[PDB]
Amino acid sequence: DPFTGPHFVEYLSWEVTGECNVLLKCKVANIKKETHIVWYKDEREISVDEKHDFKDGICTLLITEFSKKDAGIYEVILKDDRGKDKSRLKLVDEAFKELMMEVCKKIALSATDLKIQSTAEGIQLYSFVTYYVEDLKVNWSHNGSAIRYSDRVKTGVTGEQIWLQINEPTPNDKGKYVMELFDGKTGHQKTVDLSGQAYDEAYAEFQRLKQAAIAEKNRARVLGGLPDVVTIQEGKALNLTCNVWGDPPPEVSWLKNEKALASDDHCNLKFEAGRTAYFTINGVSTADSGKYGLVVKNKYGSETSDFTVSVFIP
Amino acid sequence: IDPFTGPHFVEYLSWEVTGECNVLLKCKVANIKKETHIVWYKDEREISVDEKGICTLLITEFSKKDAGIYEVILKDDRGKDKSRLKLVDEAFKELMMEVCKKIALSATDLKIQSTAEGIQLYSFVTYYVEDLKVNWSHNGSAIRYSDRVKTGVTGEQIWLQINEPTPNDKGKYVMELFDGKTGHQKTVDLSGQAYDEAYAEFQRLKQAAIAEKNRARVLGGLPDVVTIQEGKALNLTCNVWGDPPPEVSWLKNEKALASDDHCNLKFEAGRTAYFTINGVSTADSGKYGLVVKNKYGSETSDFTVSVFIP
Amino acid sequence: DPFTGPHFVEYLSWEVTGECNVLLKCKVANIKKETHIVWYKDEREISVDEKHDFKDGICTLLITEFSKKDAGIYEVILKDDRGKDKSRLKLVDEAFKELMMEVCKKIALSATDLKIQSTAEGIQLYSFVTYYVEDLKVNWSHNGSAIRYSDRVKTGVTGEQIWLQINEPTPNDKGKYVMELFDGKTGHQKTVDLSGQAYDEAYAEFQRLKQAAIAEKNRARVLGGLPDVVTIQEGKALNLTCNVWGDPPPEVSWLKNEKALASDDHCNLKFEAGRTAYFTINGVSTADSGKYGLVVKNKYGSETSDFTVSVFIP
Amino acid sequence: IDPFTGPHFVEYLSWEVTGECNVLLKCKVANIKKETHIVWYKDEREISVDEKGICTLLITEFSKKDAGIYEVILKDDRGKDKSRLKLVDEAFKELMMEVCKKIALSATDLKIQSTAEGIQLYSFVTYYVEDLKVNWSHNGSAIRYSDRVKTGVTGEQIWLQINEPTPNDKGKYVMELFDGKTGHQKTVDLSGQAYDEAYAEFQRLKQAAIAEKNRARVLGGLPDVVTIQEGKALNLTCNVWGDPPPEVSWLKNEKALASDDHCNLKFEAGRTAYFTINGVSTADSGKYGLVVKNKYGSETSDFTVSVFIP
Repeated sequence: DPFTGPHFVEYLSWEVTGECNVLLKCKVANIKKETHIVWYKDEREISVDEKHDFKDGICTLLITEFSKKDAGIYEVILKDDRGKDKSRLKLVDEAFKELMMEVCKKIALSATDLKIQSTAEGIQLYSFVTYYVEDLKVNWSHNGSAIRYSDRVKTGVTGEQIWLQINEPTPNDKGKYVMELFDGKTGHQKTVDLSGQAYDEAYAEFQRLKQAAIAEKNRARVLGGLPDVVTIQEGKALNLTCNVWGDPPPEVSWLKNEKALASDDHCNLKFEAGRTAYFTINGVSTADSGKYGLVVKNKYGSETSDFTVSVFIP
Repeated sequence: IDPFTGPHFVEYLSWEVTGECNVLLKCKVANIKKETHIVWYKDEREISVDEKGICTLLITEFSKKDAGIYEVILKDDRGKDKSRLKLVDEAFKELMMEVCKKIALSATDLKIQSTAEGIQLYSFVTYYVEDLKVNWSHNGSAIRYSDRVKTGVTGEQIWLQINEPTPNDKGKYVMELFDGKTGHQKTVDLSGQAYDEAYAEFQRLKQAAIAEKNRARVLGGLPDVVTIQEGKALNLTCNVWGDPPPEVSWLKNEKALASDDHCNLKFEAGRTAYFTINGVSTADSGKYGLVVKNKYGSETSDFTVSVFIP
Repeated sequence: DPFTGPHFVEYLSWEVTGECNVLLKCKVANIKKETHIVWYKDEREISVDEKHDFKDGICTLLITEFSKKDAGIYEVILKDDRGKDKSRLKLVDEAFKELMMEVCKKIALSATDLKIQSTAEGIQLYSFVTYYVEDLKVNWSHNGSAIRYSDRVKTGVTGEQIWLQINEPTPNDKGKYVMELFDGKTGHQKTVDLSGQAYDEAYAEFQRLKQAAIAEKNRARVLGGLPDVVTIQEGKALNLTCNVWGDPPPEVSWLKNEKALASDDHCNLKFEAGRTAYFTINGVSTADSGKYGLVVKNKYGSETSDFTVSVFIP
Repeated sequence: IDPFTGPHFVEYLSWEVTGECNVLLKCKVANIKKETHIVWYKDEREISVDEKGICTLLITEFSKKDAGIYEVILKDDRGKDKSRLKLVDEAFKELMMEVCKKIALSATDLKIQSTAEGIQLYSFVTYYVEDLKVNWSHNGSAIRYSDRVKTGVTGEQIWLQINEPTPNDKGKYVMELFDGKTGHQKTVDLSGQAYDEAYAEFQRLKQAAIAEKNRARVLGGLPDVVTIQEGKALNLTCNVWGDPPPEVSWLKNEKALASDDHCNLKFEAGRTAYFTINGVSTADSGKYGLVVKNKYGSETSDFTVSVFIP
């Protein structure tokens, strides 16, 4: 401590870390309480937090989600009534390029071996990265050739997932699959073989999923509009309405007290477009009380809707 | 008695008109034995009383059908005797006008009555009208019967229907009952204070009937309480009616509630209200109310949505 | 037809028939319409129906449920203004006795072979008669000896059923069983052998019935007092009460929304004497809505009671 | 400024009483530099304002605790200077009575107020009472404070509570505020038309409070609608309350219904009503009603039994 004014001991630098963040660093010395430590991106100040505290000895600032944005010129400016010292560190063309391709190695190294997983769309080829795409151009090889990209087989990425998909796989689609993660200078590969065993077993649950999923879409279904209990004064009239759906249009059927129920002039059921069932009583008498159910069903499934008309005599 | 000399007819078949215009066939028989038969005959065909000088036959609600020849025959093993009461043509034309005499000669004083439709004159015959001549005259003049002024007679009662009465319908109406060459009649003067009240009322019942027939009523379709589990959708409806067609509004807890996109109310062609919550939350539970009204009156239909959480 | 006055052609007599009724009869001749046919028991007139009709030729009157009551002196009296004829037929001591023992033969002849049937009380020995006991004294033989009557083995009759019962049968009770129907002069027998096969199989369903019937008596049981749905304004308090029973006293358990429910200060359950469960909410809040169940159970059985507190906010 | 001559105190620590009885510690400093420190001290211990000739320290809700010795020290590298404001013993006995002077000298005119419990006199001090001498005198006489006549002071407010007032409590009350050798007081005459209204009301609130506390209320236990299937048995209950204990009755559809053996009502110890249908038929469904009432008031609890057939 003098005075002559604070000063750096180590100048600005960068390293990569853990979840592939760029951490900047520098050591500083000769630091009064009342000293100022302030960072700047492109002369525009980074207004994170307090510039009225410090001790020793290292000074960091962490860049997150790092990418082309966090490029440009960074500087840490130490000051206080005694003096000022700048340490400037510059991240642009051919400085930055060195950095990007430097993150990716670390990204690329965290790339869980290629694994096989099927979905209702096809079979799918994914590897995990810890963690994340950027300027890490990406490529795939089926048996030593590029892959012609289509609507049946696509590539893509998702958060920390790198995937190849394969809608409507078939035997022609078995073979050797490889990943080319390209940082800028180097390349990196990871592989897997979609064949026999594994495959027969993926195309297995694939089929499963699709059949079940086609099914869980057009199964008949009561959408809503009945209550669970209605309670009505004897003699009054009653209108319930209930929307259904299915594809094919469904067959509705009514049930009072667990046996079938006939439409009729006094207890009239309608059905329409295969969209709307219409329960209706032109004067609820005690004998019209009990427990009703509506039951839609088509080829992919059934489903019922259960209500209770209880009645009181005024 | 004594064999022989067959049971005699001391007096032959004569009649009379007794009580509520019942005809009585009378006769006085003698020398009867408990082994004697008493049969009655209308136009050669057996009429049975109970089980066969006090023999009688009662004719109820006398008419043109009860006409024909009557005989009451008396016979056993000792002797047979016949009497006849012949009733066709002239001898019957005098029976009708005599059963009528008794009729006309007994009907309450004309009375006035207002109906929802008009003004009514009427008399009660403690008897029957079958083919009795009707005379309704207005001010000493035959009444022009139209689609406004009808006369008639319905079960025990005669009348004159004066639909939509003006004061022009005011005056001395007559009701002549005509039985042969005889005329017993009943008059009554529609004027002044009598009418002041009659017409007075008649209007009340009219205006009032107009209303109890167009005041917007709520027809039917709503429950009194629905219970639904949180999250499902509810679909009540309810037909209304009025003339002029009513205007509807709703309320959720005594406070007027307007339609949204979530709890939707509609109302089409003025005869149906659709109430439609769309994913009933607890918030949507409550005491709802549907009020229709028009110029003639109003009405509210209430229900309560309750909800449990599953 | 004269006249000299009606008269009998055959005098009063009796025969037995079908469902062992005594029918009386007689032929009559010379009958005007207006004639009188009237029957009398002990000079006291039988006032059945019309005495002002007749033709030819037979005249009957049927005694039903026949027994010691319908004894005494019967007479048919024809009259009308011409004359009178009586035919008298007398049914007392040694006339009647002849009749009683005469019905029974016909009763006894209709006696469906002895059959084996077990109940929850024991095994039971019954034969059917078409149809009915009276002065037909009845007796039983187990292996050629009278049967000592007790509280474990009783005799009896029921409408048209003649039975021997056998509470708590055991092997000592197998053997030859025979029926002695005794009219007055003769005797009649019908038999069956409670042994091996049949028996092992009766004592079978016997055991069944008793176990199941002991059970269907002390199984726990909700007797009543809950509704199926209650609907209450938010904030209000709620008292439900529900009586149960079992022997042994039962264990009650509550369930809200299909999992267990804890008594507590705000949702307090009691139970008492093993007779009365006590559901209670000191301010029903929406979160107290849902579907509850009460479930009593002891060693012989379970049983639940299901209700729903739905709530509306004023 | 200019090295050296350390930042000087032109005027030493003096005080004043400003605003809502806040005390101000004043001083006039000179020759300060932006590199100068300004620390405040109460009894040798650091008090921190914000972040260290206009220096000030605010004392909120002044009391006996804010007592002790004060110092405000000025120092940098050029020179250090101290001032002291000593506050213990006599010098502090004059601060209390001066903060009090400002207090007493500003309170609204006595006002009168009726509570459900009695009659209230009160004044609002736009300030604070900590240890301020209270003088309530009734007719120029010290008031005998008992279990009926309390004095006191609650947050910003002074008062005199006259429970169950008679006219004997009528007269010229005094409220002397005593700050040292000074006395500012407030009088007010409880008599005549002022009292006529005050007491007037006080009773209303009393009688009325008696009632809203014993009128038979229905406590809780009944549903608003029960639904049960035909034939099962129903067991509602409901605790009530009142003083004198209420009498209960029931109704089934606006018509008073009496207990039977089938649909049984009981009511024991006057705090619980048991309603108990025993095999609910359709006939037993309906709109039931439980009415309790006593001399102070009444209440009804409604519910509806509805039934379906299974």
